[PDB]
Amino acid sequence: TLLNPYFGEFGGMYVPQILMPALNQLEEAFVRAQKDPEFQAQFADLLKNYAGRPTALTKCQNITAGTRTTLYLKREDLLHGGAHKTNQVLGQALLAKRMGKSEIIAETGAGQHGVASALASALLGLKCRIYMGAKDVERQSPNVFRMRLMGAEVIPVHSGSATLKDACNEALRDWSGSYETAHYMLGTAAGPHPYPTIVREFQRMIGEETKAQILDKEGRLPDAVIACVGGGSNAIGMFADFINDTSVGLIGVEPGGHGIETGEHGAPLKHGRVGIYFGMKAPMMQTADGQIEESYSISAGLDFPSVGPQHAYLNSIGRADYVSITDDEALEAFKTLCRHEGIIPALESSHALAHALKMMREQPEKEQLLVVNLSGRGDKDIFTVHDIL
Amino acid sequence: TLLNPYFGEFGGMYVPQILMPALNQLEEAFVRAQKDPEFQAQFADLLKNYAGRPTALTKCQNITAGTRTTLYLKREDLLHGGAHKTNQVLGQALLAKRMGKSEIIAETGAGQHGVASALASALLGLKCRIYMGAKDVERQSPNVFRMRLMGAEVIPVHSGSATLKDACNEALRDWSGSYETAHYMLGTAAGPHPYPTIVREFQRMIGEETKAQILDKEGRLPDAVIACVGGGSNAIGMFADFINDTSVGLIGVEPGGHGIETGEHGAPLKHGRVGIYFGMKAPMMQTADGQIEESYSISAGLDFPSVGPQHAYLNSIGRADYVSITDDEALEAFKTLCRHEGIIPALESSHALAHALKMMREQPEKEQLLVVNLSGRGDKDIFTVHDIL
Amino acid sequence: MERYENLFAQLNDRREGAFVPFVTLGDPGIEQSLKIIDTLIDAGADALELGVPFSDPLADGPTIQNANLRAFAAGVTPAQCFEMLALIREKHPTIPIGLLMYANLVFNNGIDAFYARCEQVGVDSVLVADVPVEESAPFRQAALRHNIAPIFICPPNADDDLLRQVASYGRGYTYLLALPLHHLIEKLKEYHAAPALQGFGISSPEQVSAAVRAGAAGAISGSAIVKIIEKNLASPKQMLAELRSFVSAMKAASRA
Amino acid sequence: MERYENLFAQLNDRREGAFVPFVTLGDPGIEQSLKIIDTLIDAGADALELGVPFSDPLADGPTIQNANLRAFAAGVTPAQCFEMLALIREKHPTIPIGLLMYANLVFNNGIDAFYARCEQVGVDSVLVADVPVEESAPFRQAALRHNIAPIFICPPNADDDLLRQVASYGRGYTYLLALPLHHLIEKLKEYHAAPALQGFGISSPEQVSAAVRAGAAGAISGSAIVKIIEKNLASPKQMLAELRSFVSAMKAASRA
Ligand SMILES: *Cc1c(COP(=O)(O)O)cnc(C)c1O
Ligand SMILES: *Cc1c(COP(=O)(O)O)cnc(C)c1O
Ligand SMILES: [Cs+]
Ligand SMILES: [Cs+]
Ligand SMILES: [Cs+]
Ligand SMILES: [Cs+]
Repeated sequence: TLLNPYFGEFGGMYVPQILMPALNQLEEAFVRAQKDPEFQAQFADLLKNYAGRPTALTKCQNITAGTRTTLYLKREDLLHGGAHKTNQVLGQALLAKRMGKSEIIAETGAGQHGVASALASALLGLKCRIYMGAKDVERQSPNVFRMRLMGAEVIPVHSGSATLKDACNEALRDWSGSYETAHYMLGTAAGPHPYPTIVREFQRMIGEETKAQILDKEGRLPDAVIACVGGGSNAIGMFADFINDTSVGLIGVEPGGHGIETGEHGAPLKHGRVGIYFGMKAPMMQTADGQIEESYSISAGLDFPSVGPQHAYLNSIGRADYVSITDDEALEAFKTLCRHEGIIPALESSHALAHALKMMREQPEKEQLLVVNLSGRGDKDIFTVHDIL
Repeated sequence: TLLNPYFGEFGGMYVPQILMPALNQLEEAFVRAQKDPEFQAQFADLLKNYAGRPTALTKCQNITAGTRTTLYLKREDLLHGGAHKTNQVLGQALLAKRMGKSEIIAETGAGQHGVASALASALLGLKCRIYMGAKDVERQSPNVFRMRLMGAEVIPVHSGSATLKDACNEALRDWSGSYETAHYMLGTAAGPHPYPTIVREFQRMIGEETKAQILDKEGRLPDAVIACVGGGSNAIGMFADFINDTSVGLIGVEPGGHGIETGEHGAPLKHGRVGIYFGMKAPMMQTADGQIEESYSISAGLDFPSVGPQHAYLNSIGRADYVSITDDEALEAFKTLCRHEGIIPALESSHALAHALKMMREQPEKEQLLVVNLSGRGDKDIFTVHDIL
Repeated sequence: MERYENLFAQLNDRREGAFVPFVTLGDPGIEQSLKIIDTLIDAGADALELGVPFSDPLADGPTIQNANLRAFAAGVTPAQCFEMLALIREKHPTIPIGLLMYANLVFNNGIDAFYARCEQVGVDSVLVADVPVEESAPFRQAALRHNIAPIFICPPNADDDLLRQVASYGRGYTYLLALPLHHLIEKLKEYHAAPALQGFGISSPEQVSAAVRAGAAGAISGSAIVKIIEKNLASPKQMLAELRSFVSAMKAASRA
Repeated sequence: MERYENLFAQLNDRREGAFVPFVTLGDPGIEQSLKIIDTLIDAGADALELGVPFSDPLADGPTIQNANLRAFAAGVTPAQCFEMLALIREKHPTIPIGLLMYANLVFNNGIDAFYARCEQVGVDSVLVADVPVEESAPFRQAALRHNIAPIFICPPNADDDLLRQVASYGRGYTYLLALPLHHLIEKLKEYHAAPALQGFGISSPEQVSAAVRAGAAGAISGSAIVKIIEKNLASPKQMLAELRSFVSAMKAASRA
């Protein structure tokens, strides 16, 4: 391998022997790609011209009133696609193109990844099949249509629990055979190496911008940068360029669900033990005899039963801290952003925000510079917050 | 009056005598405002930092294949709010603030304006009441919630046909009495002066950017800039800075509806005669004895039965040409943008695009530089295109 | 134009202030309306203010707005309104008839052709509810040429430059609607405005003697008459019998 | 480890190639499974390859995937699997038993403690379906220390550096799955790999004599046995009677 598959003890390539030439060619190609000026500029031009980067950094005006907290939001909700999924998916279809591949395989639960693979493949003339679990397909009718529309082929999984877990496997089986024509487009900084390092280098510009934008605006590095942790790309996208700025904290929010004490939650990194699944050694949600179980969260795009290897590792050397937020703490931060700043945040990112609101309400005279990663808009969620409310 | 209420013969202040001091104070304030550096910079900072401006200018890659047409899209669909309504609404709430006003009155049909007044008022701490027609409120359940959420008071009109027409009147009656505390936030470049000149100066940056962006990219002014014409702000926003570049065409698309020959259409400027309504003298949809009728279009946000005074006037001195697009011509351009470039455009803006697709299909060897104003994203429309399809 | 000047002369010489009912032509039916106006008149109405049905009344409140809808549903058109106005004039030569209007219905057939058919059926004045004094001229010359008084609303927020303009441009009467009540009447008589008739909240006789005493030449009861018709929707004897007794009560309250 | 080496010796000295059935432990019930394995054995099975139920089989196809679900619904656990393996070993001392596994179930109680209980109930080899030769070492040392053969899959896309590694690290047999069929068998015997057993598409006797003739030491029938059990879901006499006749047909096809 050209690069290290391990972030401390976490990570690896724990895949069937047959997939290994695919992963090793993808590593070799990504190392070339990151070294080629041509690749960087084409990638940049799509981000800038098709997607809308730099995204904005908003200073919150009215949510921190009569506290000493300064909130900024990184506005990945104003990205083409209204969810940060767009910056890695462009960069990986460019890579498939640079590898001579003609198809894209992908899997989904909520829809946002499937839709973001479909919108990148339409844009670059690649054939695209999305694997989605029947439970998920039924629930995610608005996103199925949006995918079909853009020309993506949707195959309905409904084996195992018919969830993302199951969708993730079938897509790899397909990759075993298709791997020299097709490319599997993995949703997050998780799974077999090198998808942990690729999905970070293609979300890394979030950090790069938040930094120069806070430097332009405030003149000093932020104190903590909060971010939720579905499987880790948005979070590791924000953290990446701040990791060597020891003065800057990095808090990652995890789905507390109905409550840590209730089990229906998606908090593997702090309350679930290490295991081997989806080609990596990293913390996960499993029974006492190794059978992996489904996690849970109000945010569909936050319930996935493990976490990125490098997130599991930054927790171990104490460089980042991971905390939790329950469903009702997410709802309240949702209504508060709407009614106060006039931004409808995605329920996923409300978890990162609820945590920064708690930090300022609990210690009101602490002067502290915060930056939340607003990582998707909430249009998708106005029906669900309206089934609760 | 400090400014001219007339664009040739079109326009005026044809309002009850009681509203006139309100309009004359609003003119005096807007003239001050546009002259004050402080106002410009605060306005700019919101556009840049809260909304995401400049928006992108995308060179289309795959829709003009094997033709000599070059399509660019101005990406007002990547604006906070995913619809150009946002740049005038910020600028007019800043004006209310600069006038010492504390409330915002507004009216709506489809939702997009009501939502955009609510998100600006939440952001600036103004009380906000939206008047919306019951027919419209029932149909527009997803937008009602999004407004309520952000703290806007919604009053359901259901008198007259219970449409925008009716909503527009009740909101003014309220303004007659509230006008020294409240400010009426009129949806488009239409109605009594000065709302035609204000709503253009606050959408004018669309033109200003499209120009410098095409100059940066292509090195020469566009050949025609297409744009739909619901009531005229998006269109007049694009046209404004090109109007004195006689070489540049300006085509505005109007709702052909089910067909010009079928009456259920919203094409007042080319197939409906002049009249006096909503405080202006401009073309409109009325019966043979002056009773104004409802127009029609697949796009809710394109059916309004008149047009801006200055659009009626640029048609008369032959400076701009206005054309039509039927509902099925809008649908086909919708599916084509999705499946080809991977952008879900709003049904409103698909009318502007269908027209530029027709222009290139009809004369394939003509080399011509086009710019369509993509003016809203289509998330709102994926259920309606899915009731048809 | 003239019949107003005859009315105010007569009332002055007998210590009387005018009382004027408003009602919508065609409400709740054509037949109905003509009986309702002949009852208002014989009950004591000194002049009439009629409304023509129009789509959105930017200058009118909810009662008149659905009153227009009741006349629309009756199958009243512009044409049936001029036919009605002509027979009202045929049974009643002396009474002033004025019209509330909206500028699209005047403009729709040419401003001059509308003032032409007004003069030809006997209309004395026209108030066009949404044409402010500074958008007046085409409507104002055209009324004068066919000797129809242009009525203007003088509003509560009336600056002095307005007060000069209204007094210079209206005829018939000034429609009255900061500034002390009495102070407006004073300034208008100074500026030589036509008879200021108070129209704001005239619904109980106490206010008619109030308006008369203040120097207003009389009072226009807008919504009240319409409401009695609404209450009595399909109560026809009570519809007219209440109307009769109301107009004569209002009228009684102005002869001092 | 050893029992394999005894099997391949015996078969060689009597001109025979091994035939090995796969089946999932606990399918479609515990009781059922033990009767099914005693029938495979007496029908002619030279060795057994068993599957343990795991959640998502990243290395297995749909048949085995819902075969695992049938055993899950039976209320089979890890604990009931080791209990089953011990009694299978009690009635049958000589036959090799190997296990298909996924790395989370090995790792879950410590890699060494899993190889410890394997050795203690009589398991001869373990193939862990998703641990590639380059993530082998903890699993490989641990198997060797409790004298359990680590089985590796040698795949179609096998580069030469792999072929060296697999031959150096597996024991028991090589699981066979660009490169001419015969050419792989040659290179493995050159590199001194353990007996290459063909597992790709063995379902009709013609292929068993094909594999045997090619130099493969025998063949593993994966999905076929499972499918006969699926077809015969609740057809119990036909379930076993078809299984009996299939294994003996397959087996017959290897003694030349
Ligand atoms: C898909 C989703 C995520 C969850 O995963 P990450 O890997 O953390 O990025 C986060 N935010 C939004 C808004 C999403 O749609
Ligand atoms: C509200 C709407 C319009 C219609 O009116 P304009 O005045 O032309 O701007 C246009 N585009 C979109 C996408 C809208 O939502
Ligand atoms: Cs941007
Ligand atoms: Cs998680
Ligand atoms: Cs931007
Ligand atoms: Cs229109």
